[PDB]
Amino acid sequence: DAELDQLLQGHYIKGYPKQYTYFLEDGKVKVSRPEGVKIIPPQSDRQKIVLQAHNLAHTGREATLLKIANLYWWPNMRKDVVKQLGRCQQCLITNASNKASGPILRPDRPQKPFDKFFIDYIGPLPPSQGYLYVLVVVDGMTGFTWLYPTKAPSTSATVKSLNVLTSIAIPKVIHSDQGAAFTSSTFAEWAKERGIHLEFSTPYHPQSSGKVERKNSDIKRLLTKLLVGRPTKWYDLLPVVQLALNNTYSPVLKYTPHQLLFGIDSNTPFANQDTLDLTREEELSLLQEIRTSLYHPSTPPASSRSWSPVVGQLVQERVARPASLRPRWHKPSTVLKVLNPRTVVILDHLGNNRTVSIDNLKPTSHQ
Amino acid sequence: DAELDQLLQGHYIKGYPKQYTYFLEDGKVKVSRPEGVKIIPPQSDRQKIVLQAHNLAHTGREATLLKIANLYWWPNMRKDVVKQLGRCQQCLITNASNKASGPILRPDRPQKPFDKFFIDYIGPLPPSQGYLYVLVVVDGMTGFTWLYPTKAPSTSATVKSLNVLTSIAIPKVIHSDQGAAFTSSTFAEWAKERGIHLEFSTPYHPQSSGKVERKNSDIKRLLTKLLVGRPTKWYDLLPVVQLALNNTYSPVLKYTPHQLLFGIDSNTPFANQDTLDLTREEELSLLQEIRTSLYHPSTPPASSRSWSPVVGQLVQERVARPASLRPRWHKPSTVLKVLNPRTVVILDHLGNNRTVSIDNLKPTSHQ
Amino acid sequence: DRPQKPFDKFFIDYIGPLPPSQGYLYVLVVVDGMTGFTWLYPTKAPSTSATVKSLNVLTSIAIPKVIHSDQGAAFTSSTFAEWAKERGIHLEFSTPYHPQSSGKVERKNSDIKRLLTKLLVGRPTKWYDLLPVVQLALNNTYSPVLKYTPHQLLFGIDSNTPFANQDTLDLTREEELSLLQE
Amino acid sequence: DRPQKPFDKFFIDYIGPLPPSQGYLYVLVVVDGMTGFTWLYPTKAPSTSATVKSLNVLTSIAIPKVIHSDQGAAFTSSTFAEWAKERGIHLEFSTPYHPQSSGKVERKNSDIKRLLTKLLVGRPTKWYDLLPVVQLALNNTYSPVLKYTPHQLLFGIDSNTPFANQDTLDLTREEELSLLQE
DNA sequence: ATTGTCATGGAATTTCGCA
DNA sequence: TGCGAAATTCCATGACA
DNA sequence: ATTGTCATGGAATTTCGCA
DNA sequence: TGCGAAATTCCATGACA
Ligand SMILES: COC(=O)CNc1c(C(=O)NCc2ccc(F)cc2F)c(=O)n(O)c2nc(OC)ccc12
Ligand SMILES: COC(=O)CNc1c(C(=O)NCc2ccc(F)cc2F)c(=O)n(O)c2nc(OC)ccc12
Ligand SMILES: [Mg+2]
Ligand SMILES: [Mg+2]
Ligand SMILES: [Mg+2]
Ligand SMILES: [Mg+2]
Ligand SMILES: [Mg+2]
Ligand SMILES: [Mg+2]
Ligand SMILES: [Zn+2]
Ligand SMILES: [Zn+2]
Repeated sequence: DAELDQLLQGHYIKGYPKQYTYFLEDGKVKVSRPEGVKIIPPQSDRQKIVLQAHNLAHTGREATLLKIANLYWWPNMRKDVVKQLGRCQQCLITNASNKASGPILRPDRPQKPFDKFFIDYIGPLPPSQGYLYVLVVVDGMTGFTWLYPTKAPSTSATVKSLNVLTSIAIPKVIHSDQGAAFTSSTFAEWAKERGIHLEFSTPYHPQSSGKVERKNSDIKRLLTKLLVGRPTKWYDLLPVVQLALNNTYSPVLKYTPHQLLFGIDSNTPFANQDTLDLTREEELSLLQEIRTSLYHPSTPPASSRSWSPVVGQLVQERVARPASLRPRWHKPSTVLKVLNPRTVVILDHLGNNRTVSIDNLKPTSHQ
Repeated sequence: DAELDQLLQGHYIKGYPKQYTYFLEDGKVKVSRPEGVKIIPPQSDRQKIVLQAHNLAHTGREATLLKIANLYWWPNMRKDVVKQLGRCQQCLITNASNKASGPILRPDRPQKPFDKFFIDYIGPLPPSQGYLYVLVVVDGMTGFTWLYPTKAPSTSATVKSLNVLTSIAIPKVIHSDQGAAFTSSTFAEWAKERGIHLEFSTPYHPQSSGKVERKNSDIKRLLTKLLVGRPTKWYDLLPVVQLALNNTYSPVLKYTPHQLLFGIDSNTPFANQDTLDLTREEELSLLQEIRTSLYHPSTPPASSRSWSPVVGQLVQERVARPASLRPRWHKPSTVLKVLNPRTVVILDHLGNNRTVSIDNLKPTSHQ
Repeated sequence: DRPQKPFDKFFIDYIGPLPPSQGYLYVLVVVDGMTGFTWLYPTKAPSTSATVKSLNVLTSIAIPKVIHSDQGAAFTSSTFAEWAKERGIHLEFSTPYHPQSSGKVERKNSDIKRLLTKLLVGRPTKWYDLLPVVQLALNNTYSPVLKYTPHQLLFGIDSNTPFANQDTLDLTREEELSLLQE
Repeated sequence: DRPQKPFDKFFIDYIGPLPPSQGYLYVLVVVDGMTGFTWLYPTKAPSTSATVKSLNVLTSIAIPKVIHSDQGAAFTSSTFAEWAKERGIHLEFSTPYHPQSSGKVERKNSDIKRLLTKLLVGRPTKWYDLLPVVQLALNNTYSPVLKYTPHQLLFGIDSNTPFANQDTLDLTREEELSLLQE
């Protein structure tokens, strides 16, 4: 009000260009701008104006400004608009992101077989012999896969299946998603008893189990092909599919998972016989060099508008199962540590520490 | 067999390079190739070999060849491999495509208001006053939107809602997806009685209703924001949201849907007053030029490996609701007519004519 | 003075009581003063509740600066006053027993009453279904003064339902006899 | 002559009948002839049905060129013959009453019978749960002749469960007394 | 406290068979 | 030393609730 | 017989206020 | 005739079962 009073008499105030005629009409300070005559409201009223304009349809920067510009003008209007957008809790938790996640990591392939198992459940499937699910265990180095039909994605069926698997070898690390079968204390004790380290995906990020998920694709695809024009009796096919995929060439590797695991084909059809004149010790020597020379993909180029997490940044976690007409994002939280360019620890909306993938994060807009 | 007999004595046969020693061992014609000694099977046995190798895991080109190459060699092995892949019905209907759809069309914005309505249902939503669905009617030219709460996405609720809407004006064309509410004969008679042409999206292609679907996004987004920390009583908010969105600026157009429809804001907050000194006839003149100068997007660049439909091409329609462990694609069908680079008529798997979007088509591999 | 514009003034009034049609007895008539555009809302009573219920539909499409009406009880109530104040609508009343509006609006309301009468006869209880086609006819009637229909003046375009076949708007000799019996 | 390789020959035989453990009475022993790698499958009978059921699990991981066994009824049946023919497995039998296999395999089967005995005492009905840890021990036992464990020879890597603490494999004086009572 | 993956089939590129 | 063709590699595309 | 769309907020670009 | 800053435009991103 005092700021605008000095403007009417013609005195200069920083932010208000001097080349315009600021006059008074109907008790309101007005300016004759190119777009027309706009009302210059006192500083003390501008916050309420930006709020009334924003709250009509909770519009973003430009759609809110265009409303205000219809009636008002003042220095740096968008600055006051953006200030409100960053304080509007409903917009922060309901709006989508417009910045993509940084480019994916391609973690190093495990050096040896049994260094890391990836496990996951497929299902529910059509009932077959009373069974509904398939426990899928993929060795990370070799791609070699074990298939177990279960009646539930339960810890008890996981333990029963892995006790049979670990008859052959114990893995260093088992990786799974955060499903109930794998996060239970009963499963943790099972793994601790055998010296196995349990490694979990970040929540709601199946890419992290991509090794097994991708194999799930091949399993369902082969099952589908074998079941065409037949009732879906997939129980008796799991052994067939397991053998078939474990002996299937990966065109980019030029090897089957069986070969990466054993260094020699068994008595399967079209068994490779190149190492027939080598001894087993010479064969294993060639196997050790093959395992180390396998193709490894590199991180792809970042998309043009990607974001990478910074310690201290305000970020928002995606709501897991958002109800109808409910926000898709949690309230803002702070990045505590950056484990890698795609994984962070945040100070959760409940106050807890949470390790999340940035694919389930957006950076809070307007800082 | 006779072809291979002349090879053993050293006579040249086209396809078999002369610089190799073709010998006989254990009743099998063999060749000493760089990779090792391979068996050259007679022509009459090669089809069965390619089939046995392919059928292990129904592998594609390279993974099948790598199996055969373990034991056999013959001229142009991949040619025989690809020939089988194009005859394997299970692979054709189960495998994914590796060719993207051609770039999307950006159909011209309707010239006038009421030239084309786009309509669709939102729901089911949380019960509000007994209502579960929202009929959304978007005028194509203006974006101006009418909202009607219904208890079902039914024809009867559609007719009741549109009889109220058409009190203001009758549209030339109503566009909808192929939902039950809109494809019923009862709805067709309703539209024929009023001189309205019913235009339907291709099946299972919500992009075709993108005008309304995109507005559904704004409606749910605003409803969500208004309902934060409240029970989801959205019935009383539909009028509020309808008014709010119809008076919201589109930053790229610089106009609200209300303005594109009426050429002047009503007594809503922050009503634009630029045309206050013009007469209504001068105002409508400016409106007619605004409607014609609106921003129109252009077709984006095609992705590097896109396909475009050709009359006569073998293509496959995506299965609508594929059961578990069942193929995702129908048997091959022929393109009858290319309506536009993204829409075709095909000779359906049932023998009928079907108008489908190419987003629900893949070109049949291996011709 | 600023030229007249749509949404500058809405003229509202009740027509009724009419014969019951699907439970409705009255018609709330809303005419835009500049375009002559007409909205018809069927109500069950000439009450503030019914008026607010029907105007809430209309004011979710466009809000007038001024609503004009007579001193009818539904429009002079404190409830309807609070309703208008909440939407920034100024209420303007005509003098009691001196109903004045506008030549264009006066003639428009004549057309509405005469058009309703013409289709009330022969089916006095089926007018609720006919309100849509009545508004279309009213809003696509050529205006001799402005040389544009209300539709053209409101939307700046021609209409997909031009009404070149004008009703007689008078009762034929057979409709006068079947009306004197009702 | 081609060097010996894994999957060239599987030696199979039944151990039992044992005390019942969770409904199982026999153990089908499968030893790879080259690596000495051992698989143990609990069965309910030394039948062709039980043998096919257990070998179907194993042959979904790796198929041997040859299966060697004695003239036991389960292995000489026409059903088991058809089973082997369908998988391209050649069946090779030792002479009746002249059971011959291989020094490495003979010694391996000795270790299995002695290891089973050592853990049968004190808990003769809880061996079904112990079969996993028995196979691990067997397959990570250092081979004095090849100077590699069966695990190392089959996978070309060291194991995450090395068994440097070898059991006595003989019955202690207290285990001999508690066995003569059973 | 953790991280995408890889079969696929046209296209791009390299290698082969011959001179 | 270079050509046409076959063979191999490349890699975008899509799907693993 | 048909066809994606557009609010969003950082970034890129243009325009403004002043000289 | 050009600078710093504000204002406007651009546009990738994502979601509409
Ligand atoms: C974000 O996706 C989700 O909400 C997670 N959905 C699951 C998925 C899932 O979304 N799979 C689809 C999928 C999508 C992208 C991808 F890169 C891999 C993938 F498998 C899953 O595969 N598994 O195995 C799950 N297992 C669970 O254990 C209880 C729980 C959820 C999933
Ligand atoms: C391919 O997607 C589908 O299967 C279709 N799903 C619907 C969708 C649907 O998938 N919506 C999501 C969606 C996805 C992409 C897109 F570009 C727009 C869009 F709305 C829909 O919006 N409506 O309105 C439907 N209405 C129906 O009427 C009965 C039936 C289905 C849908
Ligand atoms: Mg899972
Ligand atoms: Mg999964
Ligand atoms: Mg729909
Ligand atoms: Mg929809
Ligand atoms: Mg009255
Ligand atoms: Mg025996
Ligand atoms: Zn907001
Ligand atoms: Zn196939």
